[PDB]
Amino acid sequence: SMLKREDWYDLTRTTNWTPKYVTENELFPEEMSGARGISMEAWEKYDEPYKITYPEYVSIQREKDSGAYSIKAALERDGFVDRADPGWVSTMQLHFGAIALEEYAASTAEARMARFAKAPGNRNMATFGMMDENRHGQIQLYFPYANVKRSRKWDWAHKAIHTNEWAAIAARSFFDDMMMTRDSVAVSIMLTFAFETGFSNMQFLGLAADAAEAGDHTFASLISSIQTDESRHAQQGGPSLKILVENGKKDEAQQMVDVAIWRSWKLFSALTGPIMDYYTPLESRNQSFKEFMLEWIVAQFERQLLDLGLDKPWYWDQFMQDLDETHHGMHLGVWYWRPTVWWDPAAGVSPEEREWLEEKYPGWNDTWGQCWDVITDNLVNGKPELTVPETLPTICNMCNLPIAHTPGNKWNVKDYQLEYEGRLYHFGSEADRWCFQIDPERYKNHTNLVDRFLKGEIQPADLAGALMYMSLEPGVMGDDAHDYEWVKAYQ
Amino acid sequence: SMLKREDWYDLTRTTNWTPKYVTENELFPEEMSGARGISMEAWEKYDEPYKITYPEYVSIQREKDSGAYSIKAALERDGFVDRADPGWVSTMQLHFGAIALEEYAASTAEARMARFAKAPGNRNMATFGMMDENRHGQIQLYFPYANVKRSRKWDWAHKAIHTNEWAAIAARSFFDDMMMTRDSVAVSIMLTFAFETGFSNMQFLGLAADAAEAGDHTFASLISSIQTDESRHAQQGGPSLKILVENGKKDEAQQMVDVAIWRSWKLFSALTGPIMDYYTPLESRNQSFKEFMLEWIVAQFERQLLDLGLDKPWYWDQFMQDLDETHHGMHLGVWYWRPTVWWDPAAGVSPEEREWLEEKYPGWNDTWGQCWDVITDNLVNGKPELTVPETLPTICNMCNLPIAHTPGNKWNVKDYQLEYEGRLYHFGSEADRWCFQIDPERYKNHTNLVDRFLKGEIQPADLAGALMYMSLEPGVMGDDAHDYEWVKAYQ
Amino acid sequence: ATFPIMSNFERDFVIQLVPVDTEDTMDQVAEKCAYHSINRRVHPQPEKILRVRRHEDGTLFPRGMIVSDAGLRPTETLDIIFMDN
Amino acid sequence: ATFPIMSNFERDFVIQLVPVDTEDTMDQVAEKCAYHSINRRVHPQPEKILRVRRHEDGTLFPRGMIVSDAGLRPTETLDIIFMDN
Amino acid sequence: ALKPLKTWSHLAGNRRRPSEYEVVSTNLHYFTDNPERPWELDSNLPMQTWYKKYCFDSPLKHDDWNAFRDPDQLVYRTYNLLQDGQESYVQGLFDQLNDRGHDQMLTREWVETLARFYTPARYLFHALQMGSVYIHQIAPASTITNCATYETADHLRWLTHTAYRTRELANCYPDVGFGKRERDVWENDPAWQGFRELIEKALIAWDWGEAFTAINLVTKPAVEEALLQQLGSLAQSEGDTLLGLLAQAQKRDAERHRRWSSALVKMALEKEGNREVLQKWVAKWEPLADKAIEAYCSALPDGENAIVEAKSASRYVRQMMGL
Amino acid sequence: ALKPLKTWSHLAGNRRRPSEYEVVSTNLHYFTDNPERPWELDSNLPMQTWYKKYCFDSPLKHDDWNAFRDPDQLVYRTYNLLQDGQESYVQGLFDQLNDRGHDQMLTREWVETLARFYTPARYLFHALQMGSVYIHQIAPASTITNCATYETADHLRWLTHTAYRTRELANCYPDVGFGKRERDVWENDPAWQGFRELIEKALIAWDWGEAFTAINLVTKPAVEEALLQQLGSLAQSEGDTLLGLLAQAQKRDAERHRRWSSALVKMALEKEGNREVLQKWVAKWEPLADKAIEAYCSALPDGENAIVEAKSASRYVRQMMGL
Ligand SMILES: [Fe+3]
Ligand SMILES: [Fe+3]
Ligand SMILES: [Fe+3]
Ligand SMILES: [Fe+3]
Repeated sequence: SMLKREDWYDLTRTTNWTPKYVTENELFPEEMSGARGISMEAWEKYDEPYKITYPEYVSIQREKDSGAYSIKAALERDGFVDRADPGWVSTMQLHFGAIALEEYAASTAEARMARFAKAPGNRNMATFGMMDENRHGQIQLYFPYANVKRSRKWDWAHKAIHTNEWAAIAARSFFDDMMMTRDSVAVSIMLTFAFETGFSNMQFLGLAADAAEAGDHTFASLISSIQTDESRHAQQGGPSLKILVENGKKDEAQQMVDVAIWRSWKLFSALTGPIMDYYTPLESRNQSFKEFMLEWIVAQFERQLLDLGLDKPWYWDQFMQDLDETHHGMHLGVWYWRPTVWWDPAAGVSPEEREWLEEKYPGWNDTWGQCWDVITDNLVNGKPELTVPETLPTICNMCNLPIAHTPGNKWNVKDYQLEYEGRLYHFGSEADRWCFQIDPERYKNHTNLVDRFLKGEIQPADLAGALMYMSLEPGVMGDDAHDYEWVKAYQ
Repeated sequence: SMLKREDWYDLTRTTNWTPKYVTENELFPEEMSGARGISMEAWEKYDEPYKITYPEYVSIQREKDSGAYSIKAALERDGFVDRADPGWVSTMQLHFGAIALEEYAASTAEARMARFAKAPGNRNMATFGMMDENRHGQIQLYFPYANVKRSRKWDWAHKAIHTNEWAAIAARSFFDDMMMTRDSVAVSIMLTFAFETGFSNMQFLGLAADAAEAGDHTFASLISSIQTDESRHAQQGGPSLKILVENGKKDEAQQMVDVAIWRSWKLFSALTGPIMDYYTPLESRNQSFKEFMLEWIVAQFERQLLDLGLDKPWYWDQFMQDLDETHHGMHLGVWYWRPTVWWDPAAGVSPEEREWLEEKYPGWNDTWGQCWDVITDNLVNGKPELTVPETLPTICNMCNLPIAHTPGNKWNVKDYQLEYEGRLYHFGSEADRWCFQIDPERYKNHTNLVDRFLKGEIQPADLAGALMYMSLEPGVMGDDAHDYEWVKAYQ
Repeated sequence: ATFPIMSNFERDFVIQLVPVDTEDTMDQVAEKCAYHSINRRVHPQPEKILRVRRHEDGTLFPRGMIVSDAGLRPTETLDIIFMDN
Repeated sequence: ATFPIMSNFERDFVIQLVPVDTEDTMDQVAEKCAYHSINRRVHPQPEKILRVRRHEDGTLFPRGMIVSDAGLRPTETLDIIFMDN
Repeated sequence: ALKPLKTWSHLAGNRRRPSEYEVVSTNLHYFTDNPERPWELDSNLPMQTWYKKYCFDSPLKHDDWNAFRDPDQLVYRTYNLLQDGQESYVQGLFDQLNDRGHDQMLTREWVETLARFYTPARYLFHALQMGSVYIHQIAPASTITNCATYETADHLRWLTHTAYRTRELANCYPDVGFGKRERDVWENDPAWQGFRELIEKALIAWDWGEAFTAINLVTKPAVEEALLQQLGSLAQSEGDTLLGLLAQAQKRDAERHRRWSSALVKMALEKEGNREVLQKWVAKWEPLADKAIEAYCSALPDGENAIVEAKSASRYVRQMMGL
Repeated sequence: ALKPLKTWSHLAGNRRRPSEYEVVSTNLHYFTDNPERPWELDSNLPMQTWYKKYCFDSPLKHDDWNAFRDPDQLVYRTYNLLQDGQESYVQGLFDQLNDRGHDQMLTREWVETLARFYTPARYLFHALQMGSVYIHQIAPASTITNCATYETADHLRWLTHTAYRTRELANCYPDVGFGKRERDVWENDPAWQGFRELIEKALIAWDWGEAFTAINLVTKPAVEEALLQQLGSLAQSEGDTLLGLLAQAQKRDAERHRRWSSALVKMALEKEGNREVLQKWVAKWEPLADKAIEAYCSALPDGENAIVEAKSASRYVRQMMGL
């Protein structure tokens, strides 16, 4: 006969002991563990709510790969990717480039907690977490690899995070700050609670439904399988946050949460938002980016925060207002600067798309629509050269994204500048500037792509020079995803 | 360490012994074993060329189901079946009804060899063979079951072989004769060599390519997985045939082969032939039924027969000629008698289909085309009642299919009648009549559906009565698969 | 008087069960057979006369000879052919 | 004499890097900024005059005042707005 | 027009939505549709007569044999999940005890006991495989067939373990005659003749109900208690840890065969007269099983006690079914 | 325009078309792109300094650490295929020896030996798990990281076996203190203090190369020879067939960790000065391993011989790497 899990599970995490040949602070250096003056004994109250053991893991995860790799192999000769909507192809090329190496890099973020957390249950769940992200990095390399012969773009599944292309820099800036350069407890909060529980878990659910709506069952099955791993390791921040709140550290806990939710949101509104509102074909749009946010992300945070004895972040009302704006800016930025990304952006501003936009966001045509009006006229009138840039946009020193916001009849673009130790910094929001001022030595001598251009680091110091600096050449440089087909509706 | 398979494999089939408490003839009754005066020792020369052992079987077959059932589950919500070409839906409804319970019934045909073969290697391969057909029957019930709510037709996956509908009777007539009512050695020859090696192995390969061409990856993966099991048990007749030829029984071996290839062909030309030449949409047709036969079935038989010291069957030249004709008749029969089958037959005689038919079979329009001309005129002119029958076709007493052949300008329909013990029998070919005369007591008092109608067994003795006798009601009774859409091309 | 025959109609593709009467002439046998072929899958030939012959040996029956006198086996197969006479 | 500023052009959606010259007037700063916005994503307004103001405190610079005299930090953000004067 | 149903028509109105097991296993034999002419051919063929006599005319009777359900609910897919795990265990034992030189540590005496009492089972296990695969092809319902299907595959599993260990034993003790001698021991050694007579006779009991009783109710319990229970305990006490574990692993298959046999006997006892039909068959075959057990176990060390225990343990199987 | 390639750009021109292992494992760390500022933040943060000091400045040097290849070529998918089979074996042992009452047959003496020498390993095995997972996060190439990834998961596998058997032992011998006492034995029993000192010190060796050497070349061979080789043989001779088999099953993981460690040392010896760098680290840690082995094995029966064998077997691991 076999025991029941519950009868022996606790012994798997009864692993703390009182070191004697080295000190506690040597074995758990505070810069790696982040125990924050809370004792080993108080950290042992950590109790993960989703439990699992080694033999259950290897059996359940073996069956996941069997299923996902079988689907991929059965569908591979059909070549769906060669007849997919090109907004869909672009969605995948963006996804793989931005995420595959960061999933893999996460495994190290998990390894940080596995070694350095004082909470023994955290150390073992993060060992499974480390295994999960090893899987995610690998499978998200093996899948796009099937397409390398289809186009170079697919090489960016591996190459992107090794470049200085500006979207890659924004990705590392986010990930290195949440998960690679922080103590174990901070990683549990900032990555697993704020970002994985808070955004990516629901983002992968939507992405899998979108892939099946587009007729891509390989990718639907891939994303869907990866999503089922999330909660096993995403759960790790909740218990760390309860311990910090019970032991007189609610302010520190609050501050980590505030920073991580804001920084998550800026990356998410730049890369997911435009996908939902512009790349997915009109008749496949279940809901708007803003609707997705209100239904599946925002209430969930409020409920988590409430259950944890924490508050809504100071910027919550601004954040709500930004749902009508931020991603419309990042889309227009990426489309207008399209040769600077490694996928083809879909404009998404046909007459029917613009009426959808107007229903979903009253005022869009009066604001966003104005810039697209000018761009559309130039394309109708054979001046395509006025639809690509001859300078760099200003970049935020925190999120490393363009500083952009409402244009047209309700102009509202602002720069949250900061002078600090003799240098002038630019920030795209009040919260971005605040992440910097609460912790200036974490960010001070970082330079964004604009900083580098201005300092002489990009040579030749011109647009062709900046493209080479970003590893971008013709064949990978982006262009309009439908080859300007939608311009016909305007003549 | 583990042994290598080859070092111990022979001991798995070193299982014959010299009975003493019962006699050899009691333990292996000749009517079940068919040892044919060839000794136990001479039967031990049996040597299957594809070897496998219990632990290899359960591991390799576990992974097959993991893959097939995973594909099915990932694709099920997409509901491909609701937008498939209706010639494709019909192809699957026919497939499941005709085959699922015969696959299962096969397991018993395998069990017959597992118990009764004197060749110990045959007994163990047939134990795997029994397992294989258990799988095929089960998985070919589980797959169509997903569709029962879509329409009654899908209930016929289970129900068909429990009815007296005429196609089901033709199916049992074939299967009961090749595999359910014969001695072990005869089953190895007649089923595994003539029918599985000779037809169904290549038929499932083509069917899987057609399903993927139609965009049905669930069904492509199902058929494709089942096909990979075939050779493990299909191999069993070759060695039985070598033993019979080496031991003075080449004439008996020849005769079993001649019967089984002819009877296989009549079922195959009735159910597969029309599928390739009429149900699969024009632009998906890789090759013609006749081309399929010449490339993938006929040369393969000739090569097998040669390697075995056997001859081409006496009817081989006739059989070649029939490739231009037989299935065109069975199609026209099934479409004209469409309310008597449980799927919707696709006419397949649009102008573009008829030019394809004319390229593939020069003379088609001058022959087959004549009957379709009359039918098409009646549909154009609003006399649909002249396109459904008011009598029964004559049925062959051997294959239980309609007696049909070349019509129009090269009329060649013949009945191979036989008077025998006071009763008149009808046969659709010279080989059908010959299968009866070489073994009249195997068939004598069987009655076909026509015989039964004429004897008073079908009551009320009219067409409505015959439909109820066949378990057919509105909702399952067939009609034109495209709802006569193709009549528009003629006005 | 009802008697079953199998009709193999000229230029059709299939043999069919046709009940006839032991008192029918051959002309009346052909008309009962035509009903199941002419204008279904075979074009009329109004310049021709339908004749009945025993499928098995090719014996041509006269138009006016009746089923009763024809020496047929129940279910016997009959060719129904187009002739000038 | 080359000096970098960030241009926040009225009714555009984005702030852009615009090299200007320390000897440019504000009028000449606005023209260098317009090049990257007017007829790209913003409609001309020929009845209006482009003016330059310090983004941070809202200080309006006169048309004729030069970059040299304006007290700007390198990379300072400038609003380029449509006025009657 | 007929409306689509929620399940197969033959299961409509079950209240409970049918399991995978029901969906793929029920009501599949079609030879039982026409008891006067099972097969779609002439009604006087030998195989028509065989099924009329040995299936339809069996004195073991029920109005609805298709109602039978395996208590383990096995289908092909779950059979292979289950047995693939059990073989990872057994194949792991083989591999790791070989790595350890387990066979080199057996005494010469025990090696000789294996040649006599262990390896010639390849014949008895193959005979059971023929036995249960006959039950498959003559039983009256597909759910009864399938239990016999999977039991056959298990009997082949036991043959296969025995064949593999025979070759490893021959490699380690090339002078003993492992692999060469077993046919002569099965044919001529008095310790095997009780079993050899029992299984040769049981293999020509063609009536399905009698085949079920002779193979599953009488022969298997006797074979399993002698060769798995008694030889396995002996193995373990003699230092053969491989065989003590192998035998116990194979006994899990045998317990599953007993569960379905017990369910079938339960279903049969719903009908008056069947208990007696079964008891009469048991009484004809039991004395052959006693002889089998006496000849084999008496030749083992502590023979008389092995006989007493195998006899009562095999009787206990049938008594708990209410026989 | 750039033409599509047949593989990833970083593997173009390999002659051989890249395996799955190469496609998913190579050249994935990006902190090594900018040795002056590993992370995309201010260059003076603590974690920038940690990686500069403990990764880039290690005296164990190579121009292309990304060239390293696991000789077992493990990826996540094949890791779980492999370990799922090995756990079907071990979990099958647990289940079937429990069915047999294996723990009831141990002598009181041996039960007391388990409480002392077996179950407190949950601490030493978790310490190794922390040890190899530190190697993961500070090593210079993703293919080196991944070997440490899968080795960590194995160390957690050994902890998990030990936790499970601790509870079964407590159920069978509730008076012994299984599950309650192990922390006090690990902290205070002289037989554990050589190991406890070795692993506490090794766990603060932050330099990646020294972490590799202290955990994988010196500590693991000593832990594996004492607790798996010597305690397992003892277990088997004392009638504990479960632990004799468990230990040997865990030793297969340890042999795989030795294979990749040996490959890495081979790659390091391509570079002048590295053999000496490694030998110097070995010489600093070896005396702690000797003490560990002496304190633990001397307290076992036949202590002095267990010490002699564990010492030479653990030295032999390193000598065959050319150290
Ligand atoms: Fe992940
Ligand atoms: Fe994650
Ligand atoms: Fe099959
Ligand atoms: Fe088959």
